[PDB]
Amino acid sequence: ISPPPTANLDRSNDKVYENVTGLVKAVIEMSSKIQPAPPEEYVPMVKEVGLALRTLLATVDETIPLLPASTHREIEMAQKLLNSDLGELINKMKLAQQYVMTSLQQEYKKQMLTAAHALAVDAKNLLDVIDQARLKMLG
Amino acid sequence: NLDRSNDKVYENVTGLVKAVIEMSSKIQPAPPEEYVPMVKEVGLALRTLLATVDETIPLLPASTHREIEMAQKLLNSDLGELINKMKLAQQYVMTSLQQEYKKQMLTAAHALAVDAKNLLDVIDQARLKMLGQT
Amino acid sequence: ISPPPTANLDRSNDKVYENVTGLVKAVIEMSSKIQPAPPEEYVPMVKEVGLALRTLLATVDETIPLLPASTHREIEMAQKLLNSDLGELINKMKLAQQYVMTSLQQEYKKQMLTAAHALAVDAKNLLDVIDQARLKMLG
Amino acid sequence: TRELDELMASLS
Amino acid sequence: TRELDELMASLS
Amino acid sequence: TRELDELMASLS
Repeated sequence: ISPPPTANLDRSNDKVYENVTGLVKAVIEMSSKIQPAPPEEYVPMVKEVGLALRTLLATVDETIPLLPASTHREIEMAQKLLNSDLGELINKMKLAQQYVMTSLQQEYKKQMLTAAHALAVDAKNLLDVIDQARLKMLG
Repeated sequence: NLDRSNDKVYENVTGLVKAVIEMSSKIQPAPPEEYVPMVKEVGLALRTLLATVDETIPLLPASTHREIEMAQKLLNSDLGELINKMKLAQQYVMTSLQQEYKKQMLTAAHALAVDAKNLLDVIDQARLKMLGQT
Repeated sequence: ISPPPTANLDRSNDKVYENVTGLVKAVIEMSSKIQPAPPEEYVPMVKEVGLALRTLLATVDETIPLLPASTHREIEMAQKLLNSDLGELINKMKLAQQYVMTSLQQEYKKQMLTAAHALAVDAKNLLDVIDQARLKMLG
Repeated sequence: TRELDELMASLS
Repeated sequence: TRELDELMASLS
Repeated sequence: TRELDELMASLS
């Protein structure tokens, strides 16, 4: 567990913060509507999660430059970690699709939830790293 | 506060200021054969700086973009005024007007440096707004 | 959560019980080993759990014929679940291989462990379904 | 992001 | 087992 | 900028 985002950084100009929020909300949305949802519904719910993550990654890309070169590696790693978390969510989603009409629809739906939850938690860990980085840069 | 370890903008501004400085401490005893190359360096340093700033703009708040673009314009202007005086200086080499022309040269070059420093200041403030300072 | 396998069935000749035990065990061999070892050593440690599951699946295939018709569905479903659990495990391996001597290498290993524990909890669930299946056929 | 878009193209 | 061998072949 | 200020100072 990590502490709430540091309070020593202004967040009105933080697009990383904003996109992490946007991503965690897309995850919260999907996991609140998923139990009774059919493939027509939850496939777009995951699409939205992906869009959210893509935006996030793009933004991180355009941030690394303003950050100490010594931090670019941990951030580049955090980014690859998220791409795979999305990868696992899509895997499980496809399985859920495949097994609609069967007992496994609900099992794989639980797995999508787990995947999505990992992605949200990791998006927040990315934020904590990038924040650690901004503070080194601000000295 | 800011870490300059890999601040190319800060590195180029420093280089432009050092160019304006070597030109200035060397101008009075110098012939046009020695000071034209000197202004040519100032120009290469300025071109290098503006290139860097051009690539940095995209990473800064659009709300800051125009103040930066103005500072950028101002600099090209100063090189303009500096190049001008340099030519006058060349024209009047060996004349009673040679000194007043190098003096205006120093004034143009100095202004260039002051204006590069202010650009560094504008750009630093835009990085602080991004990095999220309190 | 299920209660201990039912006592009301003789395990002397239960190859499913043996094969599940085998799979659970091959998983534990990777679960308690792997942390140390590099890719020249877990790539097979997986190939193992993969071979032990091939066997279990093979035996369940020879056992289904015999049970009530009605119950073949939950059991086929329980088997498909195990397949995808192995798929998870392999995806986490292929990744930890692509990220050797990194901060990520240790991550995709914790995920390998995760994915393998899943395979084990499910193998025990497979067994549970089939026991309900045999009990049905007996009463 | 090209591999990420192989994914983003998978949901159509 | 054909889908399981797709898997067993992945490990080479 | 303290070193760049040694410079800015050289021109007065």
